[PDB]
This record gives sequence, C-alpha cells and structure tokens, in this order.
Amino acid sequence: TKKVGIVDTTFARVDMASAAILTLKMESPNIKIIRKTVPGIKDLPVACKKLLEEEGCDIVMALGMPGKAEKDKVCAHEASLGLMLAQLMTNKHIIEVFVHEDEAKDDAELKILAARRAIEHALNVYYLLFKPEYLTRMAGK
Amino acid sequence: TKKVGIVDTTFARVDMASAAILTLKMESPNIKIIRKTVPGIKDLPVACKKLLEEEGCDIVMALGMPGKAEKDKVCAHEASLGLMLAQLMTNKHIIEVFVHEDEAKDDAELKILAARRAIEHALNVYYLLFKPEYLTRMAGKG
Amino acid sequence: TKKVGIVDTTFARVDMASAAILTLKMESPNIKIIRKTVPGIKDLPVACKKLLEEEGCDIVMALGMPGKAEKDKVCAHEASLGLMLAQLMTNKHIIEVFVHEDEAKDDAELKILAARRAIEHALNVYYLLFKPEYLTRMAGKG
Amino acid sequence: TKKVGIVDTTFARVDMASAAILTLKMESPNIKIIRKTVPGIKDLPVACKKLLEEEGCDIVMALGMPGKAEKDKVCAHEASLGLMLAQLMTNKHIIEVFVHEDEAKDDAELKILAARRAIEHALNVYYLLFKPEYLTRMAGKG
Amino acid sequence: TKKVGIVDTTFARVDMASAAILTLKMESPNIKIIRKTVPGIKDLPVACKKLLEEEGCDIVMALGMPGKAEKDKVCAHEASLGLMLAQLMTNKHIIEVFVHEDEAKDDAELKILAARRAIEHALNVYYLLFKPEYLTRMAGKG
Amino acid sequence: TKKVGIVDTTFARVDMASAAILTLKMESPNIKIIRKTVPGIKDLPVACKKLLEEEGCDIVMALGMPGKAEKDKVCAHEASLGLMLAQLMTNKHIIEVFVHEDEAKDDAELKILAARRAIEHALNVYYLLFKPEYLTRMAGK
Amino acid sequence: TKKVGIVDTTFARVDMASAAILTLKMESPNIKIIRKTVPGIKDLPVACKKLLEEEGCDIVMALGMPGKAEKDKVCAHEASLGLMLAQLMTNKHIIEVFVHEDEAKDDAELKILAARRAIEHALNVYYLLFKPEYLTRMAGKG
Amino acid sequence: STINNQLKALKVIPVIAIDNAEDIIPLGKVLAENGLPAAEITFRSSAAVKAIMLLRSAQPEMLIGAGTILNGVQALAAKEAGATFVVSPGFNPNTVRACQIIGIDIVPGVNNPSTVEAALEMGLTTLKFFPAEASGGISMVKSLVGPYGDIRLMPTGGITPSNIDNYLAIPQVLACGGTWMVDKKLVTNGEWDEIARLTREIVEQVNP
Amino acid sequence: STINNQLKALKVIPVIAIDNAEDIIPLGKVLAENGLPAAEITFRSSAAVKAIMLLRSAQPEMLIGAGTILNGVQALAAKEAGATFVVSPGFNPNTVRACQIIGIDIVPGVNNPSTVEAALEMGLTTLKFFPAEASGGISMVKSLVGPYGDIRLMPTGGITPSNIDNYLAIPQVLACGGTWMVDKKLVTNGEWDEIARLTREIVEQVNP
Amino acid sequence: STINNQLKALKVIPVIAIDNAEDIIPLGKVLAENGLPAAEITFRSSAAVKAIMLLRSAQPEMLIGAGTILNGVQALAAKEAGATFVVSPGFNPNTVRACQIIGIDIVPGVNNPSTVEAALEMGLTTLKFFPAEASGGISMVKSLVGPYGDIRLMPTGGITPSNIDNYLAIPQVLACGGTWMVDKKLVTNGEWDEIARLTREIVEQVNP
Amino acid sequence: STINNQLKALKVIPVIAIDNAEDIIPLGKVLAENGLPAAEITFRSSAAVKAIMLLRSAQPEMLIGAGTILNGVQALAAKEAGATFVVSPGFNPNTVRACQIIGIDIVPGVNNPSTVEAALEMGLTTLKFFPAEASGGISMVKSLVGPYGDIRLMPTGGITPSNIDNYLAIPQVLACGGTWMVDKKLVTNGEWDEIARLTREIVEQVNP
Amino acid sequence: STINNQLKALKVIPVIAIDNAEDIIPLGKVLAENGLPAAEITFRSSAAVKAIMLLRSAQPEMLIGAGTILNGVQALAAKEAGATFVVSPGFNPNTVRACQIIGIDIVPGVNNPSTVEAALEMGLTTLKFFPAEASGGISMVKSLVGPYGDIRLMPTGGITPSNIDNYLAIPQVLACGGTWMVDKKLVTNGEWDEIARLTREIVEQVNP
Repeated sequence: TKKVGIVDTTFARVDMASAAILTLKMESPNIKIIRKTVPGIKDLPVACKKLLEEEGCDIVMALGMPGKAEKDKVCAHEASLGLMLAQLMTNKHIIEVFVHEDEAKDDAELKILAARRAIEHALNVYYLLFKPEYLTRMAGK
Repeated sequence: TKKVGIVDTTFARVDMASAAILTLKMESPNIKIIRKTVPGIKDLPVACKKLLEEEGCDIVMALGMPGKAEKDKVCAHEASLGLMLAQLMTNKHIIEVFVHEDEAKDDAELKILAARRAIEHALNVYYLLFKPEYLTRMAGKG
Repeated sequence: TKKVGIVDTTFARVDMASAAILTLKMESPNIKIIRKTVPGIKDLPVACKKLLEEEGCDIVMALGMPGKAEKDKVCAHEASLGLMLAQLMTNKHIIEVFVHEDEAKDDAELKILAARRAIEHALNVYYLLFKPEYLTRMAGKG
Repeated sequence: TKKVGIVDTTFARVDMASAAILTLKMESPNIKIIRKTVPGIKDLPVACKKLLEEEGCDIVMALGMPGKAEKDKVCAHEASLGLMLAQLMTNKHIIEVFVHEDEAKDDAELKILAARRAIEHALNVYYLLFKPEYLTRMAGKG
Repeated sequence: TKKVGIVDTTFARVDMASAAILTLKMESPNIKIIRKTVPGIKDLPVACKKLLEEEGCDIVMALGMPGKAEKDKVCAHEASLGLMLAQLMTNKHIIEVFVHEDEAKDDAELKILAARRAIEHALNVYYLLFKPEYLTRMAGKG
Repeated sequence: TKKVGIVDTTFARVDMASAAILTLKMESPNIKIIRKTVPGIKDLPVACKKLLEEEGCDIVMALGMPGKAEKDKVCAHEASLGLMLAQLMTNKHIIEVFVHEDEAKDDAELKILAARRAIEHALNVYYLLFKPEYLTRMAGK
Repeated sequence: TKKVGIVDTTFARVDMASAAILTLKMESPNIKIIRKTVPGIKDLPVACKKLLEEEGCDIVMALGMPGKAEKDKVCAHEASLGLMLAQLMTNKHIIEVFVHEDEAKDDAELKILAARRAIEHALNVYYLLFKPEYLTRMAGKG
Repeated sequence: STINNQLKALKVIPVIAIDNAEDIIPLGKVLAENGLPAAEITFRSSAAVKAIMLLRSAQPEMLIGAGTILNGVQALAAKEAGATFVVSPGFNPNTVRACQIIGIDIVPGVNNPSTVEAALEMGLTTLKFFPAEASGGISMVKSLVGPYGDIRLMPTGGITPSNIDNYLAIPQVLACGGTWMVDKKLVTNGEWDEIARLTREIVEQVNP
Repeated sequence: STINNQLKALKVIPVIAIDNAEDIIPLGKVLAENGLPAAEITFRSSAAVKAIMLLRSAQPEMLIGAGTILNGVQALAAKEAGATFVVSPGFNPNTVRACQIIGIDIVPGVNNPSTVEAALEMGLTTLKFFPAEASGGISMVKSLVGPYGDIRLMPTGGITPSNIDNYLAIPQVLACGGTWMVDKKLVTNGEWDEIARLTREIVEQVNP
Repeated sequence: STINNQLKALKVIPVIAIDNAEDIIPLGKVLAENGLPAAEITFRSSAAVKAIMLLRSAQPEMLIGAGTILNGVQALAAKEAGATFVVSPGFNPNTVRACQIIGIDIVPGVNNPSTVEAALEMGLTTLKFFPAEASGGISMVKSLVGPYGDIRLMPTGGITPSNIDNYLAIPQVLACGGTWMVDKKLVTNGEWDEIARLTREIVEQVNP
Repeated sequence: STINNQLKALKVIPVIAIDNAEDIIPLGKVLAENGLPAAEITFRSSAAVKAIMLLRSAQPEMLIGAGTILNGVQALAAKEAGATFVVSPGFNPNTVRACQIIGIDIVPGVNNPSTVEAALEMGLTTLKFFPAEASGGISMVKSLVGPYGDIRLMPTGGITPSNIDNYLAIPQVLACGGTWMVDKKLVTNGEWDEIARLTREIVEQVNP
Repeated sequence: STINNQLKALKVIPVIAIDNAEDIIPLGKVLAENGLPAAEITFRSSAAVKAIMLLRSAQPEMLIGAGTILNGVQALAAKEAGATFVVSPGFNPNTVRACQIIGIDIVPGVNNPSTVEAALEMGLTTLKFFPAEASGGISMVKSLVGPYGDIRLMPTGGITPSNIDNYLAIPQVLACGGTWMVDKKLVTNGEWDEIARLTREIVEQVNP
C-alpha cells in the first residue's frame, strides 16, 4: 500500500540500489518499488521530484557517490540543496544516500561502505513509512 | 488553544525534546504538543513543514546536533536554509535549536548545553506565542 | 408428493416393473408412478429423459436385460452411458437396473435375480427420495 | 468461506468420508462441508453435479470403491467419464477418489489404503482451494 | 496481445512447463503466459477450460505424463476425451502434451523426451497463434 | 418451534446444564436450546433477561449452587429476587434451579441431588411450554 | 471495540481499581477504560448505571469494601440489590467486587485479598466480553 | 458390541436389589474378587442411583447396568450415575426412543414373538428374555431364537445353578441374569462368606 | 485421565521399531503374556500403520500408542489404525492443534523449561521427556518437575534397567519408554525367549 | 538496567522457597545483616506473596524479585506485593508481553541459543540461565555468551560455593542464583546461625 | 543440495574469528593449499564483511559462509560481500524468513527436538548442531537424527581431532565446524606453519 | 566471466563428435583424469543431447558446452541437458537473440572483421574463430585482435599440437578447440590408452 522511489546514477562506482531494494522487500513483503537511474548526481533532484509527484511515491531514496575533487564536492552540495528543495515543494521525504569516494581507503571498503549506508537508510525508510514511534525512541542515541 | 510541533533526531547524542516539552507545559498549562523524530538534521525541514501545514502547529522547534567534521558543518548549513525556506513558505516560525558538538569540552558539558539551549528556546516560543511585548521590551539585550 | 418414472422394455425376458411398483407403493402408499415401455435397451435413455423433463418425475428406474453375446454387452455399455448423460443433462437420478442374462444359471434363477435386484433398487429409490440419511449410514457396509 | 461437497456410497466397503472430513477441518478450521451418500458408483456423477450447482460447493470429492470383476471395472470407467463430464459442465473440480478392491491383498490393507488415499486427496483439495502455488512447485514430483 | 495457458501436474516426473514457457517467450516477446498446476492428469480438462473461459487464454497446453500400468492408460484416455470436450465447448485449441512413461528406456531418456516434445509443441502453438500458413505448408510432412 | 434458554455458572460444583438439556431434547424432538454461562449466581438475573429479550427465548432455566456460609445465603436471596424481577419485567418464566451445598451430606449426594432437581425442573419446563393442563390436574401433590 | 467502566470508592481501604485496570489492558491491548470514584458503597449503583447508560460502557466493575459492623453489612446488602437493579434496568452486567474487612486477619492479608479478587474478576470481565465459551466450558468448575 | 462381548464372557449377571446403597460396596468387592465383575442394579429402591455411583467409584472396571428402567427419566438417572446400559422388564418403544435420544444403550425384556419383532423393528437385537421360567423356559427360548437368527438373549427370571446350563447351551443366549448369589436376604444379613461361595461356584460352573 | 492411570500402572512402555508389520503379532503376544500389555509403535515407516491395526486386532485390550508423530496426517493414520494416543519426539504446536481437531490425545516431547511452558499454555500436562539421558538425565528431570507442579513425565531415551529406578523414584514421572526389551535386533532374529525374559524381568523390577 | 547494577554488586541472589510467609522476616533480617540484601521469592506456595509484602515492609531497601512467574496474573500479584522484577524458569513470550503491559521487569530463563534469540528479539538482554548445571554448566554458558555479545546472564540451578567462582569468572555473568544458604530445611528448623554463616561465607567469597 | 555436496566432501569447516580482515588472505591461502578450501567467517566484527570480500577475491572457488548471522541485515551484508550461505548459532524463524526473501541459503543452529521440528516446518533440512559437546555430544546427535530421517547436521562446538571421527561416523552428519586449526591465537601470532600442519593433519584424518 | 576464466586455464577444449551417447562416459573419464575436464559436444547427431546429460551426471564439475548450435531450439535442448554454454560455427544474430531470451551463454564463430563487428554490436566479446587454419590461421587472428581490443578468441579448425602454441602465444586467444585427442576413430575403436596419451601430452604442452 506504500510506494518508494529509488533514484541512482551511472556515475556512481558501486550499485547501491539492489541492497536497498532487498532490505525493504525483506522488511515489508509487498511494498511497491519504482527505480529511475540518471547519469549524475546533479540529475537526482528532478528525477526524485517527478517520482514523488508523477509516480505517486510516498518517499524517495536518492543514491549518489560524489568524487574526490573539490569540484565534485561542490556538485554534491548543489545536488543536496536540490534534494532539500524538492522535498519542500512536495511535502515528502527524500532520504539522501551520498557516499563520497574520500570516505573509503580502497575500493573494497567503498563497496562495503556504500552497501551498508544504503541498507541502513533503507531501514530508516521502513520506520518513517511504518514505525515512526521507533524512530522517536532513538532520539539522543 | 495554541499548538507547538517539536522535531528532533536519532542522530543527536542528547535528548533535547523532553526538557523543551517540560518547559512549555510549565509555562502554559494547556498548550498542545506534537512530536516527530527523524533520522538526521537534513530530514528536519520537511518534517517541520508538514507539522506546520498538515498538523496545524502554530510554531515548531527544530532540534538537532551537528557533528564535529567540516562535513557536518555543511549538513547543518544545508539544514538551516531548509528551515528558513520552510518558514517562508508557511508564514510560521521554526525556532532552530542546533547544538554543535564542537561547543562543549566533554559529554557532561554537551548534555548540559543542549538541555539549557532547548529550555531557553522553549521560553522564547512561549513569548512568541503569548507575550510578544516582553520580547519587544528586551530588544538590545545579551 | 414424489413422482417416479419406470422405463422397461419388451426385449427383457422377465417383467421387472411390477415388483418395483409394488415395492414403492408398499413403502410410500401415495407415491405417483408413471410407466413407459420401449422395445430395447438402447431406447431407454431418451424415454428416461422425457419422463424426467416432460412428465415431471423426480427420479427414474431404468430396467433392462442385456443378452449373452459380446454384442449385447456393447449395447448395454452404450445404453449405460446414455443413462449417465441423461442424468447429467437433467440433474436427476436414473437408477439403472440391468440384469444380464449371463448372471443366472437357468431361467428360474433369472426370474428370481431380476425381481430381487428390481425390488432392492426400488428400496434404494425410496431412500433417495425420502431418507438420504439411512443411505449415508450404509456407506461402511455393503 | 469455502465449501466442499463429499459424495460417497453404501456399496463401498470402507468409510472413506470421515477421514477426508477430518483432514480438511484440520487443515482449515473455517471450511464448510456437505455430504451426500448414494447407493453405487454410477450414482456419483449427478450427486456430485447437484452439489456443485445447487448446494454451492466450490469443489467435490467423489469417493468410491470398484469391485474386482471385469464388470465393476466397466462401471468405474463409466463412472469416471461421468465425473469428468460433470466437471466440464460446471467449471469446477471433482477429485475422484476410487479405491479398487484389487489393489489391496486383504481387508486390513484395503481399509488402510482407502483411508490414506482419501486423506491425501483431502490434502490436495486444501491446496487447490487455498494454496495452488504449492501445487505448482510439486510439478514433476513423485 | 496473445495469451497462452499452461496446465501441468505434480504427478508428472519431469517438469515440462519451463521448457515450453522458454520456447514461446523466445519466439514471441509480447506473449502473455498463465500457469496452473493440478495434481493429476484427470484434473487437466477443467483447469484447461477455466483458463480458456475465465482467464482469457487464446490457447492452452495441457501437459501430463501417464504411468506404465494399463490403468494409467485408461486414466489418460479419459483425460484425452476431457481435453477434446473442453476444446469443443470453448471453440479453442488445447494442445495435448502427454508423455507416457513407457516411451523412454530409462529416466535420462524420459527427461529428454518430455522436454523435447514440450518444446516442439510450444513451437506448434506459436504457428497456430501467429503463422497459420507455415502450418499449411507442412501438410503431408513427415 | 419453542426456544429455551439455560443459564448456569462456573461457581457451581456440579454441571446441571447437561442434565436438563438431555431431558428437554428427550421430551421434545426439536425444541431449540441456547446456553450462557456466567461466573456467579449474582450474574444470573441479567443473563437470563437478555436471553428472554434479545435471544427470543420463551422461557429460561436459571441454574446455580449457593455455598454453605450465611453470606452465600444472602447472595442467593439477592439472586432470587433478581430472577423474580427479570420475570416481571419480561412477562416470561424463569425456572430457578438452585441447589444449596447444605442440602447434601457429601459430594456424591450433591452430584445426585443437583442432577435430579435439574431434570425434574426440565420436565416442568416441558409442561409449561406444551402441556399446562397436566399441571392443573396435578393440583394436589 | 469494547468498553469497561470501573467504579470504586474513597471509603475502601485498598485501591482495587489499579490492578483490575492493569489486568484488562494486559488481556486486551486496545480496550477502553473509564473510571469514576464515589465516596461510599451506597453511591455505587447510580454511578454504575450512568456509566452504562451515559458513557456507553458495555460492562462495569463495581468495587467496594464493606466495614466490619452489622451496619456496614446492611449497607452492602442495600448496595448489592442496587447493583442488581441497575443491571436489570440496563440489560448489562455489573461485576460486583466487594471485599468485606472481616475476610482478612490483618491489613497485609486484606491488601492481598482485595487485589487478587479484583484481578480475578477483571479476568472474568475479559471472558464475558470476548470469550464466553471458556466460561461455558468451566461449568461446574470449583 | 462391547456389552455383547462382556456378557458372553461373564455368562451370568448378578441382578441386585439393594436396600441400603452403602451395601453395594462390600457386595461389589465380593463379586469382583470372586470372578464376577458385573452387576445389574434394579431401580426398586430409592438408593439404587446412589448404589450405582458408589459402585462405579469403588469398582471402576465393573460392568454396571441399571434394571427396572420404565422410562427415559430413570434411564437418564442411571446414565448420570455411571451405568453403561439399562434394562427393562418388558418392551416399551417410548422408553427405547428416549434412551436413543439421551444416548444410553438399552436391553429391553421380551417374552414372545410379537415383542421380539417390535424390538427388531427398532433396531435392537440384544434382548432380555423375562420372566424366563414363567414364560416357558428353554422350550420358549428355542422357539424365539429359531425364527429370529439375529437376536441374542439374556434370560432372567427363575434362573438357578440347576437350570442355567440348559440356557447357556443355546448359542444365541449370551448370559443369564440371576439373583440367587446376591439375594437381599444374604446382603441384609451380611452373609459375605456365602455370597462369595455362591459366586465362586457359579463362575467355576459356567466358565470351567 | 485414563492414559495417565494406565501409564502409572505400567511404569515402562515398550517403544517399538518394527520392520515387518506381521512381527507385531508374536511381539505383542510375548509382551502381553509376560505382564506388559502396552506398546508405542514408532512411525519409522508407513509399515507401522499396519502393525497398529494387526496388534489392535490381536490384543484388543493392549494400550497402543503411535510414536514419531510429526504432523496431523500421521496422527490421523494412527487414530484410524486403532491407536488411542500419539507421541512426538519434540513439541510442535501445529501438530498439537491438529490432534485436538482430529480428536486424538497427544503426549509431546519436551526437554527444557521453555518447551514445558509452551505445552502448558496449550493445556497439556502429560509430556514425554526426550531424549532423557542425553538432555541431562535425572538432574534435568528434577529441574523441570520442580517449577512445574502440574506436569507428569514419560522419560524416554537411554533408559535401561540400570537407570529406570532413579527416574521412577520421582513422583511426577508416570512411566519410562524403553526399547531394550523390544530391540529390533531381537525381533529380527526371533529371539522370543530373550524378549520374554527381559519383559518379565522389568515387570518384576518396577512392580515388585 | 538498574537491576543489572544491583545484581553485579551482589553476585549471588538467594532463591527462596518459603512455607510460612512469616518466616521471611527473620530470614530477611539474617540475609541483610550478613551482607546479602537481596531475595528472589519463588511462587511455589500461595504464601509467597504475603512474604514479598512482609519482606518489603521489614527490609525496605532489599532487592526483592519474585520467581517462578508463569503468567501475567502472577507478575501483577508480585508487582502489587512490592517486587521490583520477576523471573521465570523458561521463556514464554506471552508472559514477557504481559509484563511489558502491566509494567514490571522480567528476567526470563533460557538454556539454549534459540531461546536466547527469541528473548533478544523481544528486546531483552538480562536473562536467567536455568537449569545451569543440568544444561551443561560453564561450557554451555561460554557457548551462549560467545555468539551473543549483548546478553548478561544469571545462572541458577545447581550453583554451590564449590562452583560459583567459575561462573562469576565469565564477564557476561552478572550474578548467580543459589538456594543453599536459604534452604527450606534450614528455615523450617530455625537454623538461623547456620544461614548467617553460609551467607557471610559466600559474601566473603565473591566480594573479597 | 549443492551446499551439502561440498560439505560432505570437506567433512570439516574452519570456523574463523578474524581481528584484522587482511589476515584472511594468508589464512585462506594456507587453508586452500593444504587441502581445505572452505571457511565460515563469523560476524564477530565489521571486519568480517571485508574479510569475506578479500577472501572471495583471493580464493574465488573457496566455499565461503558467514557465521553468527542473527538477522536479515547481516545476511544481506554477507551476501553482498560474496558469501554463498549463512549460518546462525540458533534458530530464529524471522531470520530464516528474511534470508528466503533476500535470497541466500541459511543453515541455522539447533540443539533439541523442538527446534528441529521448527526448522523442518520452514522447509529446512541441513542444520547446524550447536553447541555440539555442551548439548550432549554424539549421544544427542544420535537422538535427533533418529526420529528425523530427513535432517543432515553440521555439529560445531567443542569439536577437535580427538572427537570428530565419532561425529562423522553418523551418516546424517555432513561435516563438523572446527576452530582449532584457525584459532585466533595462531593467526594473531602468524603461526602459519602450525596452521598448515593442523590443516594437513585433519584433511588426512577425515579423508584418508 | 566464469567461462572466460575456465577457458584461459584449460587452453584446449576437446571438440567431441560422438556416435553412441554411452561412449561419453569412458571418454569423459579419460579426459578428466588426464587433466582436461572440459568438452564441447557437437550436435552432429541427435545422440549428443543424451551425451551431455550422461556426462553431466558422470562428471559434474566438467566444463560442458554444446557445439554446432544453429538455432534457439537446439540451444534450449543443450541447456536442458546440462550444458552451460553453446557454440555456433558462424554468427547468426537470430540464434544469439534466442540464447539471450532462453538464458544461456553463446560463443559464436566468426572469421572476418565484419562478423566481429556484428558480434560486438550485440554485446558479445568471446568469439570462436572458425575455421581457424582455412581462414588464414595466425596471420588472420593477429589481424582481428589488432583492431578489436575487446575481443577474446577461441580458434578452432585445423588446430593440432604442432600449431597450437602459435595461437596461444596471442594474448587475446583464450583457448583453442581441438578434435585430435578425441577423434571419432579413436573413440569408435576404444583406443582409450591413446586418448589418454594425447590428452596428457597436450596438457603438459600448454600448461607446462
């Protein structure tokens, strides 16, 4: 009865969507899923907004991986405000799942880190959709 | 007859909501209260806006605790503009209660600081809701 | 009341109808009875169906006596399917009372066997019409 | 709810209905059961059809026990086509549960065999009614 | 725009459906498939008919594997007429895919034979649905 | 047909419901029966009244077993007036079947006494429902 | 879906309501509870009746503790008839929970006895509301 | 089927007329320990119901029937007390119907062909033949079982050790009812040794 | 209540794994005539069903249970064959519910406090304690019966004449299941004299 | 987790089976003045509750739990009497909820990996390990705490001064339950000095 | 059954608790070149996920499972890292359900009849038997496989070269899990020569 | 990716034309035990489907492909028989499309630049180069791999021990197909020793 949109990119170097999809289907047996892939992180905001407005998603996960340069840093900041603005226009959450490449020490770690961050955030969506009170408890923690 | 929304997070390391709730109930015997908790500080703006628009809150307290890194600094700046934009879209105050972790020298101080900032801001809400004149009087004070 | 049709033949070598008629009148004195006689066993199915559909019978007894040859065997098989098909078209039982001539060792036995089979099937009709529960009980034995 | 019809006979030498009834009530507590007993195996097809059409059964179990002679063999074949025809007229399954007397080596075995076949088929009804996917899995299964 | 129903059993000892499904999807990519599994071969006719009448299938493949005994032989004959009758009631083809166990010399052959039959018949469905003429051209073909 | 309500308790130490039910089914081939069990004897009056008013019973049997103390004696008196008041509000008989524990000399007697009293009263219901004249003929006993 | 009224007194020397409330919430997660406290046991009947009639309670627990004198004995008798009359006027159960002070040998016992009687009766309410059949089963139970 | 088998094994059923219900306890002990774990307790005395209840408690595996059952009310009393079958001196189809409805088996008394046919028509086949001697004895028994191959009889009335063998020699006779080993006089006088002797003697006689 | 009483009297229940169903006839004869008229026939194979049927025909008064009952279908097979109770090695509430619905008593296996509580919650009090030795033996039994005053146990698994007395000394133990006197090896080899000896010996040991 | 801190300090919790509730007063006095201000009062007698009420009045700062709590009704009785937590021999999720609903702390018993996982799933981390010796002792304890880093255990069952040190040496063991210093025999016989001696001795042993 | 066939061939599965994930590379090299190309990597730490990823890269044909899997999130982490099955110390049907949904095989731990039946009911037949020695060892294993002909076991917990043969002698035992040849102490100390010898020794022992 | 790695390791793939399917069993045994656990079974005859099925049963870990696959029907037959890839002598995009739909990998044959580009456009990179010698041999191979850096080749046709090294010396050549060690003449004549010799010799030659 609840619909989630997942927006990811071709730019990213780890597939983050599959693990998030698996998590939510595991948590909810029948929750509806819709996927759109865009080229880059700056293409995320509108794709996210269309999924909320034109595909009737209750919530969206926006998945991206900023590069290492101080210019990819600016791209992600730009992309993050976009995500916030899309949320405020539609009165709906977009959970931003950005894994910067600078956070891992090799590729094995980055595959690990991106998959884990995706999964947990997928769990966060579950709670936001179904069990807000549980979220309320974790306050402070 | 007046309702307040309080939005906090699981990310924060001190429970800021309980003390703010206690403060307002203490100042106003019957003021209503509604709580939503979100995961992070970037999830604050929309939750705040929905409480103002869909739960009929007159005002909201947005409670968060930015981390220490220059990246949590950017997250909070992002979250602060969001809060401002949510206020301008709805013609309603959101009192931002952000306690950066860099402001305290240990955890004992941070628990203290966050609770105190929350309480005071809770008092500020009371005045904004009920006693603006006191505020006008106080303009130009520490 | 309950109406029973009885269809028999001129081919048969023992009158099976009289004993079946006597049985049912004995068990249910006011029962309505209607009789049609056809030449052969292959003429049984339609006569049976018309009695069910056009004479308002609740049930029919179809009485016949297949001969001895492997060709009368085929005639009876043909006649039996016909009986089943007539039942399925009308949602009504036809109790098939076929006494093959091969089952008795002389004519005295065949007169005896045909009359007895007719009577007991006549009793089965009464149960089907009036007392299904008794039938339900007899499922075990035989 | 879901409704099942069970049709058995007085001819049969083992009560097959009780075990099938017990199985289904065990599998699903809610299910409705309706029973009709007929004299013989050739009386099964119409009783089955009436239960499907006039008593609103979703499915029927047709329980019978053909005798040993090559003439009871013909009766069962006749009765089996009837069952198939009743199914095709009503767009509803009739699960045929026939236990020939030739399949057991004494009466103890026949009581055992008939009861077991009935139970399993009762389980098959459950799946057909409630869990067709499980059935799909067993494809190519022994 | 074209729909096919596939009905198979749990009785069968080789999964015939997967290969038929794969064949048809390979020949046509805009073809809809619906599957129902029944316990036995005698349950095939009504499942086939419901798929044609209630699930809007243009055609059905009926897949089964008769056993070895002269009694499974009778079951399949019964099941084949049923299939023909279901076709004549609905003005729609049911392609019968029966692989008797007697046709293979071991299990490896039977897996092979059943899969191959299934596939070819799946190709026959394609032609019946889309390419009637190719079929016409095969008249008199070995 | 005619419907009878039977109200009994968990407090009682002998099942009296089985004894009458059997009696009435024996006397009447198809008379209907409805049962409600309440905890105590003070819960009998309203259950009895609801059966008369909301379940369409023509008559009710109220079955109970007062204990031995002078306080169970008061409970039963309270319960008996209740029964009478329920009868007067609905213009329908409630046959009171109370077996005090003080009336039997051991448990074997009490099982016997309670079952017999129940049965006889069940016979009295039959007559009240079907054969009043037989009561009148038995003017003197 | 269900609703219960609990009426107690200030006269009583043990709080009986809390344990009864805890019991019912434990057995039914979602049950609605409404409480009224009156001064004495003679004030119980009307408070009970108003809860049944004006607050839409399905059932009421009437909790009281008669004193020791032969005059409190008369008060409780008076109060018990009142309870019965309130039940007969509204066609709804009032479970009387009276714990006389004479039943315990000290105050520790009386706290124990009153709390236990309250809880047991709270369980009786659960059954009356949700599971009458259990009660029916325990007929003749000690 | 269970009752028939138990009767066939016992061959003799004590028919008991008790005055004081308490007396059933020592009586039952003596019967059971001397090889005769059966009793038909007659509804003549007010205490028979209590006697059945006491006996069932004291001798749980005893075959206990109630006799002189003239109506369904008494049949119910007997069932609730713990009897597993009832017996009537004659055949009253109203009583038989009532027993069917309340759910206890009845073995009704007959003494002529017409009453046998009445019982058969109600589905009964195990019948008491009473009063056995006064109705013509073994000659009568042979005349009933002859035409009616399905019946099985329990002759009672005037049966003694001197004539019981003749009745038991008839295949369709299951057992005979006898009062002599439990005569009220013996019970009233506490002649337990004599009751034990009569019981052992008859058990040895019929089941040698 | 009947089963509890029979177990308490028997004290030892033969747990039988039969290969050829026909073998149940001489086995049952030897058990019954040596004082042990009871048998739990394990559903190792579909063949046992026949064993229960043959045994019930041959020894009508024998206490016959079916063991290794893992589902309601098997419980039904056992009921139809003539068993009067079923036993499972562990506790499956789905099996217990199925037995309640089909109407046969079940004595399920437990071996720890949590499983005992699960059984109690479903209204069961007679439980099999299995595997008895491997789960901690008498020390474990004492730990279960201690907190749970309502339970009655049938320890099975590793019970032998050398340790059975210790189990029977616990008041809440009704009887123990044992395979040693009916070991498949003895049956397969037709060692009827040995089976008779083991049976007499254990009967004398537990019921001196 | 307040309970955890008190248990960690005490290291040994007297598990009390009282016959006469009044006996809890001198028993509690002896426990408290000898350095062991804790008691788990088992619901093995109707009296235990009165015992909790008397003990809470007499020794207000005593840590008082109720044991053998099999259902929410008993948990409520214990709460109303003044216990601050309940304990059960095994793990019944129905009991655990009920305790959550009525608002009292429950430390349920477990003895294997599956039951631990069941408890963890309901948000519990402090668990009783029972029966400790009969379930495999320290070897079993090490096998549970190993995979489950979040659990904290209270081993009970067969704990004595000769084996308690081995259990306490495991970091995730908070305290052990023991009956030996409050054995019913000692209480029944008014052996107060010995109880005092056993209590002083164990306190010195575990908290040297 | 692919999972089984590999286990049946290996007979012994190293159960690995790694501190530094990098250590899995030399450890896996030593295991594989000494004839034991299998590893169950326990989720003691986050290091486990990286260890599975490194091992799968370094030893692509290695049988790699993840152990101590308590929930579906961890099962997913293990699947994404490259494990082909997960193992849990006990049986949590919620975990089993999650593994079915995310699509990875689970071999859950059991140690008694009830938990076996719970697993069978969810369609599982290959089960870990844990903790093997502390739960009663080979005597317990024989008691489980006996009633449950469909199960296949992987005993783990206290398995050593001195007792593994006894477990492997049971037909329904596929393989045993063992830590001794990969003990953290040996890995921490870089005792690669000793790990190799232990690995060679056990391979020779079980697959002579 | 798996197939590429297996080919790179093997370096030579037996291309088998079998007359009697049964012959695949001894042939596969000889190939596998002499170090060459791979086979491409050509659909030269109807007998091959059975050959793939028999070989997969007899040598489960063998790399088994089907050759001479001219259409999707044959590709399906091969998949159902147990082959994990198919090979075609030339490139038919309709066949490639069908293989994608039925879900089996195909390695199609090419012998010129245009056909390579056709394959690349359909997403294929591992291609058979056939007939290798008749199409220009190593000079042709060098001309294809030169412009097309992504392709990897399996040259087949006229490959012998005298020329295979020259092909394998080209980095983009994964392996070559060869019939000489499995020539039908040798199989027909049961020359198993010679097949074993040819197999050992080529394995030593390419993987020294």
